[PDB]
Amino acid sequence: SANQRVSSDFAVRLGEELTAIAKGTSSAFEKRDQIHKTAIAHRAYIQLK
Amino acid sequence: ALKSVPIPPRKNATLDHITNMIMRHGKKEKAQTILSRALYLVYCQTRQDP
Amino acid sequence: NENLDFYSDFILRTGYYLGIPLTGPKPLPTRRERWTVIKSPFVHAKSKENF
Amino acid sequence: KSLHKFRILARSRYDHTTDIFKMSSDKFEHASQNARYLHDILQRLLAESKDLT
Amino acid sequence: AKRVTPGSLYKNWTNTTHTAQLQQTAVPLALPIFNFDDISKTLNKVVSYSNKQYKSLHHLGSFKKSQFNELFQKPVCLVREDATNSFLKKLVSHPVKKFIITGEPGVGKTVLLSQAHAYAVDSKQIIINISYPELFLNGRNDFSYDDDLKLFIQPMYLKKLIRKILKANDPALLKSIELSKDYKFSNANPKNASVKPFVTLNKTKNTVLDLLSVMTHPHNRGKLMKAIIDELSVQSKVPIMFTVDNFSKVLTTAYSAYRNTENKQIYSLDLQMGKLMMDIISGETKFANGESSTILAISGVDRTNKTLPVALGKIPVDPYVTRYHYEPKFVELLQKGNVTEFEVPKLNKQEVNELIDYYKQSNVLLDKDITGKKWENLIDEKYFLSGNGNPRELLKSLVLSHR
Amino acid sequence: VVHILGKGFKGKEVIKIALASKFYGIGKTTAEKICSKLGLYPWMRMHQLSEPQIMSIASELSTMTIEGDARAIVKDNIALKRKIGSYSGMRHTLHLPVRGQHTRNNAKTARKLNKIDRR
Amino acid sequence: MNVPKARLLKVAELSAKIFDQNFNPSGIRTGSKILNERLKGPSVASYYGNPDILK
Amino acid sequence: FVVRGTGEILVNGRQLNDYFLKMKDRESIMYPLQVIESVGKYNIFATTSGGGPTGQAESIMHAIAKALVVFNPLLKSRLHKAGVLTRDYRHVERKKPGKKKARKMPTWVKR
RNA sequence: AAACUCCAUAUAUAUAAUUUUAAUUAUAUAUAAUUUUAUAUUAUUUAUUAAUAUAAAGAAAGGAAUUAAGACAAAUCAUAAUGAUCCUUAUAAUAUGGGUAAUAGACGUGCUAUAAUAAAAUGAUAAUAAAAUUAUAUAAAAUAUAUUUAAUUAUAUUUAAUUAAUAAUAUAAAACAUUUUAAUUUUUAAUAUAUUUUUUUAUUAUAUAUUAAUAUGAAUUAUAAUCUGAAAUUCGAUUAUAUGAAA
Ligand SMILES: Nc1nc2c(ncn2[C@@H]2O[C@H](COP(=O)(O)OP(=O)(O)OP(=O)(O)O)[C@@H](O)[C@H]2O)c(=O)[nH]1
Ligand SMILES: [Mg+2]
Ligand SMILES: [Mg+2]
Ligand SMILES: [Mg+2]
Ligand SMILES: [Mg+2]
Ligand SMILES: [Mg+2]
Ligand SMILES: [Mg+2]
Ligand SMILES: [Mg+2]
Ligand SMILES: [Mg+2]
Ligand SMILES: [Mg+2]
Ligand SMILES: [Mg+2]
Ligand SMILES: [Mg+2]
Ligand SMILES: [Mg+2]
Ligand SMILES: [Mg+2]
Ligand SMILES: [Mg+2]
Ligand SMILES: [Mg+2]
Ligand SMILES: [Mg+2]
Ligand SMILES: [Mg+2]
Ligand SMILES: [Mg+2]
Ligand SMILES: [Mg+2]
Ligand SMILES: [Mg+2]
Ligand SMILES: [Mg+2]
Repeated sequence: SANQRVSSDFAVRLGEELTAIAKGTSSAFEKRDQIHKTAIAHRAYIQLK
Repeated sequence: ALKSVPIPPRKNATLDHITNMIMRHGKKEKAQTILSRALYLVYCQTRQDP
Repeated sequence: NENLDFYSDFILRTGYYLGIPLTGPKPLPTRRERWTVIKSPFVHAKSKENF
Repeated sequence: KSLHKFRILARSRYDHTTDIFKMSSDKFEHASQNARYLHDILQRLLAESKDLT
Repeated sequence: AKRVTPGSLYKNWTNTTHTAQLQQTAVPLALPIFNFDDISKTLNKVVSYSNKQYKSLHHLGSFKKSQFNELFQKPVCLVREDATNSFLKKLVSHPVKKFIITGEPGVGKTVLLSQAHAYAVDSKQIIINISYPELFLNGRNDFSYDDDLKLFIQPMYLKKLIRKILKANDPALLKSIELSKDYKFSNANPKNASVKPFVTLNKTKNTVLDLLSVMTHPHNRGKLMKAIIDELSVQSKVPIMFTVDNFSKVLTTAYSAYRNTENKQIYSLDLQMGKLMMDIISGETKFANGESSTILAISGVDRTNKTLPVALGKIPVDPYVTRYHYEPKFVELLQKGNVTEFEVPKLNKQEVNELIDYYKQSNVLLDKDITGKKWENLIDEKYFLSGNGNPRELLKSLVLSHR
Repeated sequence: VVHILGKGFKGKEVIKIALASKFYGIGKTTAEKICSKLGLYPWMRMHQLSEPQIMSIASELSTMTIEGDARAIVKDNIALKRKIGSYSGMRHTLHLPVRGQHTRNNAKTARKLNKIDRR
Repeated sequence: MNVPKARLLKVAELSAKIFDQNFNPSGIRTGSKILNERLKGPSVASYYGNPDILK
Repeated sequence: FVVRGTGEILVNGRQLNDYFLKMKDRESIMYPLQVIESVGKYNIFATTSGGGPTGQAESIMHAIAKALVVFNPLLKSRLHKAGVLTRDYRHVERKKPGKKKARKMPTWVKR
């Protein structure tokens, strides 16, 4: 996500993304929810093994 | 006196991991500078510990 | 090293009985020469040996 | 003055740090010849150094 | 496409932090105001500059990038007896008043220069500051040859410099100085210059303020600069403090990046800026006011050679050293000016304590240092980690050492 | 856009680099000499040229071997080699390496570029 | 390099005469290296050993 | 050479910041003096030689840990559990004869 | 098989007049670990025990060599040697040139690139290594040259010292600091502006194009010099001024 920014130095762009995340503003959360919804969509196949 | 005090931590674990992920070709100072530079920025913009 | 040390010891004894002050055998650094060669006679360059 | 002239004529053969003149010769095929050659060169340098005219 | 929105950070880190207004979020801490006449009360204690000092210093360029200033709402300094008080006492008492500030990289030479500027501002003085001499040595500014002056003129650099001198010094003193002789400059005003070809200044009727406010054509800006220096040199009312930072750059690059019509490098002293700087240092200009002083500072970002140490008498003269590493002309020009050396010493334990304390009050420390660590241990460890009192390294360890 | 001898230049690029790039026959050193001779500071841009300055650059740059002249010299040298009947001329004709390189492998760029009418 | 070149070259050729050494101030190609090179013939010739070994 | 005093250090006669640019090297050097809370009670005079900066810094730290035992011998365990009293045997391993830089091989072609 | 073995590791003794220095070293002998002890939680043949963790005593953690018997009628008669067969004015021996370097296609290995978590300049009380080489030698410092004051780079001039813990090859380089960097209008400069001054803000100019080769990239080639050699065309290596593909 930090590689979608205009600056030429990745320290600046990493800092910008981290600041945005600190305020709960970025698209990476949707990926987390998608993985968890997928895990739920696969409830019953977990086994003690 | 030194009994009750725990051993000070070797080194921060999450920061070491993040640096190692950024680090490449054996260039760790470059990675640490990048991360420390970014953390310095986020503090300056949020004034909260990074 | 065995012959070197034995002879050295002899040199010190000969010097002393002759009245010559001698400091003694100082271990100067050894020199290691190294060569490499393929073990096989004709063609197995993958197998090499160090001398 | 002669010492300064000697030191500056030795060029790379003199080291001011320890003040040791240094010179070797192996052009001639025996040690006796090389020793005489070195002695003569030292005399030649000394003679020129002492000549401040 | 536009790419960069009006509000966005696009420069590299150093320029981003330097110019992003990151100090807006800083808490407005209250500190005592810098004042040399009250040094007894502000000693060994962090202070903030006065408002007029802040204005003048910003117009002089005493605050540079890579100084961590953006951490705080405004730049602040610590009054170090060994560095600030001692230097200013030497400056006032010493009769020659010609110093070069030296010290290890990051020790705080620039800060000391800015403190000297603050003293000058509050002591009713005029300050001419060359913050970055590289700007007239790097070949990114225009240049022309003035046969009347027999020197190469850099109109862009001049224009900026006179602008800075006008906007940094208080108008009261510039008005208080009247011209000692007449001047007649070409007119370049956007509107008036159509009618008036030339502009004349007359004795005891116009001041140096009007001389600084005049606008001429580029080929004559060197004439204006020479007039300004001569006017401030002859006048004996106000003292003049000529300051140059990163002077090691000047001492190292004897030859600039400018090439004349024969594709030969233009010696620095063939330039006007280098020449007037060296004339002031060597005493040829000979300012009339007694309190007028010249303070120089070196920077670690610039290479080192045998020029300055020989000039300062630290090492003898070896005449077989190549010109790239030893410039005899600059050595004798420095020695002739009786420029003395002042070495900025490293912080001691108590100074580190005060600085870190103030950092704590400003909420710029990590919770690992604060929430948990003993103060004594913290101070000692930082004192260790900062090379025994290097302020930059101390700041780096506190806020730029996330590891 | 600054036009010099029919060459289009953006307004942002330095004179020395742009001159060395667009013109066939003048490199880094020749461009530096040209700019220094006419008194343009090293890192001057094409925007800041005045009409007299553009004219001087065009005039002074036209007293030395032009793009066409230099190309003619190269082509003439190849023609000399081929007419003499030398080995090198034969390689030029056949689109093959001329500096003793191996043809068993590679030799692609020689085939693509070596010819009697080399640019 | 403040000292004039004339003095330096005066020291140079004086030392050259003293130490029996060539002096070529102009740097012309004297070909001295050709003559001063050592003769390696004796060593190259005995590469295959003594031919007079008893048989 | 560790002698009691204040937290002053010198490497090869130079300052710590001049000799060791990386702050991690300084942190490693200071760790022994931190395991035991005595960072501002000893004077260090390091005289490292050989290798690169990290090897020098880590050899200094190991030597400091060894030297601190003489001052308070019943502090050995705390240092041993901190791992500063163990010598790091890790070192470059020899380039193997038939392959590239040790433990790496040229590409293997099935056919 | 393992172990003994070698490199490396920790310690002890010995040697060295600490000018062969570095003693923070070198190399001879020896010791050390294929670690021990304790506790608990486990499954078990019931501590007449294994793995799980803890604790405390330790400097204690690696690599190299050695790859059996048989099989592949695997490779080698071009390292060398022999059996059988074949040539003996030629299939044996010498010299001058050429070839092994040819190029449609294909193929296995690598080197160099396709730019901003990456390239370029500079960094003289010269940041910081190891292992090797120098009687068929290594070659410093200083000089002239290209080339400007100098530095860097490459030749030429001349050989300092050393045949080596002594002098030379040889100031390691990345690292780190500063400056720059097209695509990029995210830039420059003309004015004002100013408590961001190596810098911000307002107006004008900074054009012509788009999936693109740059100030990426160095392939191909023109010319002039230089090194080795008796000889550089087939067919060698460097430097400079131009060239500047593909990607
Ligand atoms: N508060 C405070 N900070 C200081 C002082 N002196 C130095 N610093 C800080 O130390 C760092 C370096 O200060 P500079 O003045 O740039 O140091 P310098 O030695 O002149 O720097 P170079 O020219 O780069 O060698 C910055 O972070 C300064 O803010 C001081 O007296 N007070
Ligand atoms: Mg500074
Ligand atoms: Mg061109
Ligand atoms: Mg390796
Ligand atoms: Mg010693
Ligand atoms: Mg075995
Ligand atoms: Mg077998
Ligand atoms: Mg079987
Ligand atoms: Mg077969
Ligand atoms: Mg055969
Ligand atoms: Mg045979
Ligand atoms: Mg035959
Ligand atoms: Mg072949
Ligand atoms: Mg292979
Ligand atoms: Mg790149
Ligand atoms: Mg060594
Ligand atoms: Mg060794
Ligand atoms: Mg040399
Ligand atoms: Mg270096
Ligand atoms: Mg293309
Ligand atoms: Mg290029
Ligand atoms: Mg080229």
